[PDB]
Amino acid sequence: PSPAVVGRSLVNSFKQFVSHVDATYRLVLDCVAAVDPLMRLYTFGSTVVYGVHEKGSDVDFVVLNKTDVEDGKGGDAATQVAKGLQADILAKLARVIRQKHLSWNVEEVRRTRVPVVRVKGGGAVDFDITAYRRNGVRNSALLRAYFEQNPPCRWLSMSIKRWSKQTGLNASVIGGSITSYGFNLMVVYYLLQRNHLQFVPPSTIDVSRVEPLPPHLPLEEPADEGLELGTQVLDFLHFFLHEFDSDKQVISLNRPGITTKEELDWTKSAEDFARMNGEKVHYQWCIEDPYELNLNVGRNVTPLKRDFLRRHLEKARDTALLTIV
Ligand SMILES: Nc1ncnc2c1ncn2[C@@H]1O[C@H](COP(=O)(O)OP(=O)(O)OP(=O)(O)O)[C@@H](O)[C@H]1O
Ligand SMILES: [Mg+2]
Ligand SMILES: [Mg+2]
Repeated sequence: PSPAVVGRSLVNSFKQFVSHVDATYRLVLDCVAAVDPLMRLYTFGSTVVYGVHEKGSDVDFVVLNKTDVEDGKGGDAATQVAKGLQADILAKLARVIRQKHLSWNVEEVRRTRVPVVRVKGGGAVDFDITAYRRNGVRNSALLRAYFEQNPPCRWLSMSIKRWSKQTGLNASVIGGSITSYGFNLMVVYYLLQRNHLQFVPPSTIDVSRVEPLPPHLPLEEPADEGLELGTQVLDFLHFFLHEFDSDKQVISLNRPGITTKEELDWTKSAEDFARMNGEKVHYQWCIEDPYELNLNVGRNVTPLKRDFLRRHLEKARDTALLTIV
């Protein structure tokens, strides 16, 4: 199918979408304050990246102390005491949330690299809360700043996120390998490679200068019937099938141009040595996190999952991202 054909199907799939977070922010701050009236609440993830809250997305929150915010560019400790501190505050908050909302499922999730409290309330009211960490707010502000440069590119990212959840590529599905955040990094990397975006050094993002709850950023339908959308989608798929060399290169926002696996030591010798979360890291599909030290966002992409990804990338061309029936 042509770009126009693809663009039409896609604009056609979001028509229901085009036809809010304040109060949830406040409900959560009611809980945070009950634990500690000096603790701040910051928002991040898709709500922040896009400036729009999608149906079927959660909200990401983090609790910060005043001194965490003032150290606006500090890194996050990856130590066992940092994690102990985060668990301790989150336990307390979790207990307050259950008190104040008897009907919510409040899960203290301990599977993970970062301690998290996952709350499902029923009114499709879904959110993750973490503590004492800037990196989530910084990476979302970074991505936001990129999409603020070229607002219509959010439709490419939004199209790629939905497709990834529908094909089982997205980590939110059983067998999935790459988070939504991972996909965003890929979209922006691609856009940078094609000059649809101007490079932003990750170090220039300062948490002491971000909004706890950033303003909404209007999203308008593609007015060209989606020609540019459809063109961007096919080019994105071509790029990641035929241009990006997954054997030699890293999807990275830390520098403009090419980052190699060799300069990071993201090699077969490193996999033998390299563990994370208590399991193997893979370096088959490499996505450098712009803030965390030595973190491959594609660490779960085994050779099999890398196979699955390529196949779905190939297949997405003919079906316009699963939109042609
Ligand atoms: N693979 C990963 N490695 C490290 N950090 C991650 C990873 N995936 C997500 N995160 C963190 O979680 C935050 C939110 O990520 P998430 O995958 O939920 O993306 P999202 O854009 O909020 O999309 P969704 O609509 O799926 O919620 C990110 O800012 C990032 O800090
Ligand atoms: Mg999210
Ligand atoms: Mg998530």
